[PDB]
Amino acid sequence: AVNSKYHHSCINCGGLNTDERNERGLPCEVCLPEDSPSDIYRALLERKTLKEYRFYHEFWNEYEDFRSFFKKKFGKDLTGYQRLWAKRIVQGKSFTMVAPTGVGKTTFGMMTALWLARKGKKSALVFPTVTLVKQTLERLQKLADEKVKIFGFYSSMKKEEKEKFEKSFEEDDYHILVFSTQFVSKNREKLSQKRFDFVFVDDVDAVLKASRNIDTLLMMVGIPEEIIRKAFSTIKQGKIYERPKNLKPGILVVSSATAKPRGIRPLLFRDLLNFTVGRLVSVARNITHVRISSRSKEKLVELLEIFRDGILIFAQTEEEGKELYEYLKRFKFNVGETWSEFEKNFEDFKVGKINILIGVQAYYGKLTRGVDLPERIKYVIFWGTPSMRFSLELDKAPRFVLARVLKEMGLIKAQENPDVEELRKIAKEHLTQKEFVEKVKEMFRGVVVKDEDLELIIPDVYTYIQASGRSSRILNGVLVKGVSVIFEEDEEIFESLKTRLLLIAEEEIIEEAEANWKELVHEVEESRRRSERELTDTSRSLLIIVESPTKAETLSRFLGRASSRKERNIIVHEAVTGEGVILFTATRGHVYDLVTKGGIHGVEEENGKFVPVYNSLKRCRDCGYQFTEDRDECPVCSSKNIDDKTETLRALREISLEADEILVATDPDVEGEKISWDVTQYLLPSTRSLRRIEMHEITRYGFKKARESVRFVDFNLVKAQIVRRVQDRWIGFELSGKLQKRFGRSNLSAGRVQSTVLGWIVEREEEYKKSEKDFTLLVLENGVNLEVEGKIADDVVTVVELQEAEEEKNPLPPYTTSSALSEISQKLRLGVQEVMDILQDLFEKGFITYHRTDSTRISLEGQNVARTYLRKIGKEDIFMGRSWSTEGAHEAIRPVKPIDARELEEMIEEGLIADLTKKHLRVYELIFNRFLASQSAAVKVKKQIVTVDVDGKRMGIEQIVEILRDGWNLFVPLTVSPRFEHRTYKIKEKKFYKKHTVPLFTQASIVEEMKKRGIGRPSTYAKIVEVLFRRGYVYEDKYKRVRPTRFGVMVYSYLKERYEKYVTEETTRRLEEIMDKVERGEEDYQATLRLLYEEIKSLMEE
Ligand SMILES: [Zn+2]
Ligand SMILES: [Zn+2]
Ligand SMILES: [Zn+2]
Repeated sequence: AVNSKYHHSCINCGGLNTDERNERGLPCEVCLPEDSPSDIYRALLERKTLKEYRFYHEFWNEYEDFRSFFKKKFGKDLTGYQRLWAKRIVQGKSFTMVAPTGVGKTTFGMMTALWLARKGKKSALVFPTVTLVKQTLERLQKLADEKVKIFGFYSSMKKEEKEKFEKSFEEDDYHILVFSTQFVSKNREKLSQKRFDFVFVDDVDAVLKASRNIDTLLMMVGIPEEIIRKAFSTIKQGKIYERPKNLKPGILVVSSATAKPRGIRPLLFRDLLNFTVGRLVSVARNITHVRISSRSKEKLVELLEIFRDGILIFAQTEEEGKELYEYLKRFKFNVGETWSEFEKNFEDFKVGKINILIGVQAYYGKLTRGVDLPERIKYVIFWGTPSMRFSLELDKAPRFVLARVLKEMGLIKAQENPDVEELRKIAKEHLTQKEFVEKVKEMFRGVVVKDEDLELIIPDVYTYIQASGRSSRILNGVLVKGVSVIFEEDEEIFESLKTRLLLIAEEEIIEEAEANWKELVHEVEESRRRSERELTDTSRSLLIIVESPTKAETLSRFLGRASSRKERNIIVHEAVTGEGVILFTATRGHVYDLVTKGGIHGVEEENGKFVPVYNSLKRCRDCGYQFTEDRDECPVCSSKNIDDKTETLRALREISLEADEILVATDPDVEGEKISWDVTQYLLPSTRSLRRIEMHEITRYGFKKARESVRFVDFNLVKAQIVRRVQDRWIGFELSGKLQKRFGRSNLSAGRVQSTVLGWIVEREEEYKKSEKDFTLLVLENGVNLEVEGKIADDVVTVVELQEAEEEKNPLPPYTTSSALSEISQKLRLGVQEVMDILQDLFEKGFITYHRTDSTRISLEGQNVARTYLRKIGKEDIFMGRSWSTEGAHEAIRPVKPIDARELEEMIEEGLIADLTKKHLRVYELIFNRFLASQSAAVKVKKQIVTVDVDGKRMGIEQIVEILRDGWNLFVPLTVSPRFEHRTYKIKEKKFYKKHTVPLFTQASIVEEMKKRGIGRPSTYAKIVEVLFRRGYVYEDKYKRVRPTRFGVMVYSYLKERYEKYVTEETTRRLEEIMDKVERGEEDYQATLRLLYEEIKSLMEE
């Protein structure tokens, strides 16, 4: 712990508790004075302070009973899925049953109904077919005791049972009633007027077949049609509705929606039961993609001879499908078809009568609405790459083509016009067909331009992912293996497909050389027969907490958002994986912050040591003002519409009860570690299993490598965070007051570093006017311009000495935060803050590595990315992998996937991935090129050193002329220059001036400088500059240089004259150094706090 207080963190009284206690899962000292109590419930009860902890006691107990019961009555222990479901059931919550292929939902429904009836609760079990009713009642009756009233109703019911069921359902206080969906639809009013505690729906689609059934099931727990209609109007509007707080409904549990949840009705579940009926989208895949270079039917024969059984062939059209069908029929392969005898051959393949199924992209994917058995399909063969093809003529041209062409050429800026209208608008301004197709082949990167027959081929990656996916799912708890083979000869098509497959599914496609058919086939078959065996289940449920919604979005993009429980302030998404369930949600910022109320500006002091005091953050959703103090309205605009992180915290504590294991996934810096602790400490009394993962990339790889590096919270980082926060708080408050009493305004000083930097700017203005040395620029004939000492007047430049030399130039190291901010904000007309934001969205959308790094280090994986990209662009002979550094916390800012900017633009305009402005693309382009340059070979250049005489003065100038050998200059342009000859160059024009030796600052220059002096950190740079701007201390001029204003000069003059100690560069650097030492556990937390306090105490007297 870090010895600090959190205002609502008591598990039992709901009030203030210390970090150190929550860490041990204890209630506050008020609730329980004892140091180390033996049993928490017992001790709370003894002292009569037992309040909310009861809830948890009763929870755990009432669960462990269930489990026990389940383990007794049934074979063995609960599976992870059923465990999560159980834990949700004792809370009385309603939900969808998201799970893979038949994990046993009916078993859980049965044992739930049994365990409930054991107390006295009445439940209902609904099934689509009338046979499932029979079977379920069968299985029920033999395991249920005499105390359980069991009835049934279906098609082939009797002549006195049909009425028996009705009278008993009318009066006789039943326990468990098993019936069809038909009965629900038919006897709506009868059920609607009855109240069930548990309702289990096996097939949601059958019951969602009618709109009345929604209101029926809703009225089967005790909800009037008034709330239903009100909620209906609200969902007809387009926003959310809220349930009356005075409602207690039963437990409705349903399975996953097969078809898309079409209609307006299901939204009533979102408001009355707080659960969304989702569909089962599983992205869990174990597929190996191999590519063969030639469409030779001999290769296909050999392959089929290896695979032998359960093969699925896909053809471009039906013509080549039939052709291949005939060729294989002749060669004595047991084969079937989809276009002629669909069902026959399909089910004959399902049984085993057929070894090879040949279909089309259009026939199979639209007629397989029947079954699609996964335990049979091992191999998928693609006879050509699935793709959409367009025509490249003046006519027959789509929208996006003419769009990307004209927008870049001349006609379009950013606009949308009717297609044929656009054709008729370019029908006059274009030149030729040749020039058109050339513009297409030059502009469009990432696709295939068949200029031969005038065609554009775009590989359909989605279709490939689906079709390939048909060979690998989860069966009997086992993620079985599958091989996907592609027969493609055109290198452009294959490369396109591979890039977009890496972009969406992050899956690699290998070559026939690096693939052993025997081994692969073996893995496939063996995993199959491993799934055939009797299952033992080790699936666990997992909760993952991150801080920003964007991370959660892109996480849901590769984990798959099946369903989403809305829990107070937050929206927890759930996904199915091969290792179990996986829940993830976003905090939306920080949770706790330093209080302003008491002590020394929030920091209290007891027993010689300092104790930080935090309270939950509140953000007005209207004006945007943030605060810590507990108020009902916004302290500024007096509005009640606020966001309260305490609600978020409570919600998290609620979710943490379902999950077996929890992982906090905040950014890998001090800030993130602080947040992670604020959360883990709060949750720790509730859940025993809490750990930390640091994701440097937001991709499947970043996540996997994060989980391999799981750990507990590092308290030195928390301590560091705290120390800096306290310095900014104390120094900021004191200096800001001292300025309140001098310049009127209230808030002015955010800290010490800010002031230091401002000093740099202010005094830079003074040492800029003194560097004013007179100069003169000379435009030369048959050459470039030349810069020489002022006041020249001979109009004749002579050449005296002239020599040349070859040199090998290494590239610049990869971007760090300072470097990135500087160069990117310089090359673009953007501020460092804008750049920083773009970087943040870039990392959080899983496109680059962590954007806050002070290391240039690069791993084998990064070098690997560079390597594969160079091998993709052909120039792989210029690859030179460089680690760049061994001393490194994280890597440098680099791309995560070998995809350049142009390809990204292509995928964006196409619609694969979205949400990237032009600026995002440009910044990414800079990062990418810098990284590859850093991974490219050294450029060998020839430069010359020309000594020229100008009016009695010898001046030498060195310039690059020839690039004798390429390297990294392909990504980062290396400027050449016209040669000087040993003659006499005459001056054309003399532009006299006096530009200063020591120039002014720019934002880039400032970041560079404070990096160069040891002031600030990667997370603070841009924020610092922006703050300087927002406080009016500084402005930008014509050529965008940073200049101090009146106010800034006044402020730094005052501060330097009076408080020179707390603004001096030496002091700031010494403090940065010492705190950075605290971060590494080298300097003492409490001691540096003592120091800061001791200088503050001195300041509070001036
Ligand atoms: Zn501790
Ligand atoms: Zn308490
Ligand atoms: Zn407000």
